[PDB]
Amino acid sequence: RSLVSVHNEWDPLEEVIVGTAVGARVPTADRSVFAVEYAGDYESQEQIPSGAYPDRVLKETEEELHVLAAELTKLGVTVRRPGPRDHSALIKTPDWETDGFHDYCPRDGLLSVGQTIIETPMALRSRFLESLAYKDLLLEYFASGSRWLSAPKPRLTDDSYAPQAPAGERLTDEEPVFDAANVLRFGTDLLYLVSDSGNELGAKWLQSAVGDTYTVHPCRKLYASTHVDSTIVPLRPGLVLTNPSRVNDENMPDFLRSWENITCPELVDIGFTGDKPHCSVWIGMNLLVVRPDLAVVDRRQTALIRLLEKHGMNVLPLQLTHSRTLGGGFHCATLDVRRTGALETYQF
Amino acid sequence: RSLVSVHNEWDPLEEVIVGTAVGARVPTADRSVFAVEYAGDYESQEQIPSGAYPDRVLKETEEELHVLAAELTKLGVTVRRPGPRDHSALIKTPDWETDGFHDYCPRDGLLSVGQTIIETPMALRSRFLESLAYKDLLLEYFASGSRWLSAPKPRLTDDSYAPQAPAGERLTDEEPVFDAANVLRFGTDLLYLVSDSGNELGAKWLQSAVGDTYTVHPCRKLYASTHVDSTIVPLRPGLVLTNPSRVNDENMPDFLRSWENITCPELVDIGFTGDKPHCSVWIGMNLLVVRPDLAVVDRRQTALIRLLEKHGMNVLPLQLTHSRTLGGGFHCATLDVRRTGALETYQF
Repeated sequence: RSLVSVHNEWDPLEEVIVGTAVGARVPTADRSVFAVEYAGDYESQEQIPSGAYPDRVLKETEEELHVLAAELTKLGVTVRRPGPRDHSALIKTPDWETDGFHDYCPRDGLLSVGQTIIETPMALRSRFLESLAYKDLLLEYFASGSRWLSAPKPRLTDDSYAPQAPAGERLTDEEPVFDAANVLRFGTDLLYLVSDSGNELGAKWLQSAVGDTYTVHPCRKLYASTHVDSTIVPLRPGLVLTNPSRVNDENMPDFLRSWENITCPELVDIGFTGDKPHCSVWIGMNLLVVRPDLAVVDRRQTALIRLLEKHGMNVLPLQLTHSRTLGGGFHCATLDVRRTGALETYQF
Repeated sequence: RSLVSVHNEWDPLEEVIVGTAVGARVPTADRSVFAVEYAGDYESQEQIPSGAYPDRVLKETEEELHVLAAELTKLGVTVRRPGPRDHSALIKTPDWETDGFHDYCPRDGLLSVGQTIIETPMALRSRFLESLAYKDLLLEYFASGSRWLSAPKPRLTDDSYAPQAPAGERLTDEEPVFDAANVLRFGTDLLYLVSDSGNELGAKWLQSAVGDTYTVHPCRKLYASTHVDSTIVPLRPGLVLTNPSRVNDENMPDFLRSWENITCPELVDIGFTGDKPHCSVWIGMNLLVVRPDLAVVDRRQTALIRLLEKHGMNVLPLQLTHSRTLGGGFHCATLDVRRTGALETYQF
C-alpha cells in the first residue's frame, strides 16, 4: 500500500508536503537564472539582485507557513515538511558553478503522477540538486511501494538559454528540460505548458516516462512565460478557473473545451519588497484545492473568494504576504502526495 | 525504430560504444574511492595514487582502442565514441567535492535493458556526472524513440561507505546505489551482484524501474567485491564461463543451474604499471561476445582461447596491454546499445 497515490489536482487531500522559507536566496548572476527568471526586468545578468531575502520576509512567511500546515492537519491531512539544506553551499559541475535557490516551492521539480514520483530536469542550474532536501521523505515513500524515478540530469550549457529572445522563447530545445510546475494533472490527461521553464523535448521525455495510459498535452500558445500554476486552475471535474490576460477562446487546450470555465476577477495587488517584483500580480490565483468543495485562497482576494463561493466552492482563506517577492502561492508552496480516489478520464 | 534495442550479452552486435583513455586519471583521495576501490591495498585514503595515468599507457591503449573500433567496424558493427570532457574539472555538491575519473569504461554507469537506457546511481563521487561525455549520443538515441531514464542522483554522504568492513560490505545500504557493471542481462532474468559497488536498495530500485516483465536476481554469496563482469561470463544461451576462485556449486544462481558451466583456466598475468595493480588478474576473463559464435579475448590468454574454441566459440584475439592498470577488459571498455534479436527466458 504505497503512500504516494494521486491522480489529479482536486480529490480529497490525504497527505501533502508544505516547505519552508528558511534560507531562501537569489543565486549568483548567471545565463540560466537571467534567461529563465530576470531577463525582462534587468539589462544584463550582472544586475540581478543575488543574495538572501531579507529576514523579515523569511520570518513572516515561515509563520504563515506554520498556519497552513496547522489548518491542513486540523482538516485531517498528513503534513510533511522538507529536510534541512544549505542553499549557499556551492554546486559545481564540469560546465558551470552556482549556489542554490530555496525549498519554499516543493511543486516545481517533484512530479507525482500515480504511485510514481519523478524528479524532473529543472531549467535553473541552482535547482540542479533540488530533491536533496527531500531524500528522507522519498526514501520512506520508496519503502512502501511508491515507484521513484528521475529524468537524466541535464548538461545545461550556455546554448540552452537565449536571454535576448522574446518571452517563452529564451529556453532553447537542446535536451529534455522542464520544471514539474509546468505540468498540471487531470487523471489520464497531463497538460504540459512549453515555455521559458520547459521545452518540447521535456514533454517528449515526459511521455516516455509515464507511458501509454496517459496522454501529455504540450501547449505553446498560452502566454505563461514560466509555470502553468497561475494561468489554468482546475477546481473539480468540469470546472476550471482561467487567467483572462493569458488564456482565451483561441487559446484553451482541446480536452478542457468541455469543462465550464470561470474567468478570474482582477486581483488585489498584495505588495512586493525589492526594486522590481519577482512575480506578476497573478500569484493571487495560485490557489490549492483540498477536496472538490474546499480550496485555500489568500484572504485579500475578496473578489476571487466571492466568485468561487458563487460556484459552490467553499474557501478557507489563509494569507501568504510575500508571494510576489518569493514567487509562490498556496499551490506553488505545497506538493500533494496522496488524494483519496481513482484514475479516470474527464472529457465531457 | 529506436536505435537502442538489446536483450542480452551475446546476440549479434549491431552498434557499440568504445571509449577513450584520453584524460584518464585517479581522482583526489576520498572516502568513497577509498571504500569502493583502494581500501584493500592502501592503509588510508591519503595513500591512493591520485593523478593522471602516465602518457605511455594512455597513448598505447588509445591506439589499441583504435584497433578494437577498426575491427568491429570491419565486422559491420556501428562504433560510436565518447564526447570530449575534462576529467580534472572539479565537480562539487553541497556535501562533497572531487575531480572526475575517465571515459574508458562506458559499461559501468549506463544500463541498456530493452529500448531503455538507465543512467545508474554510481557508488563513486567522481562518476557523479558520468553521462556528461555521452550527452550528444544519448540525445540522438532519445530522438529515435529510445526510452531514456536516470536513477535519483544519490546523496552519497560519509554514511554510505565502510572502509574498514570486509570486502563486499564497505558500501552500506542507505539509498539506491549501484554501477551498471554489477548487472548482467539474460533477457527477462537480470542478475544483480550485491557487492561493494551496488546495494540491496539499488536492486530494489532496479526492479521498480524495469517493471514486472523482468525479474532481478540479487546475489550476495558470489565473492566479486565490485563488478560481476569478470566472474560470470555468459557466452550463448545454455553455456556460461565462471571464475573458479569465486563461483562454485553452492554459489551458482538458481536460474543458471541448468546452463552447462565451463570453468576458466588459470590466466596469464599481463603486467601492471604502478605500485600495486588496480585489477585482479581475472580481467583476463573480461571478454566481449560479439555474436553467439564470436567473442573478443586478449591474445595472450592462449589457455582461455583454446578452451573457448573447444566449445565451438570462435575468437578474435586483440590486445589491451594496460587492463590491470586502468581496470577494463573488452567488456568493461565497451557498451552494446543494440544486438539483433528478441526478448526471451533461458531457464532449461
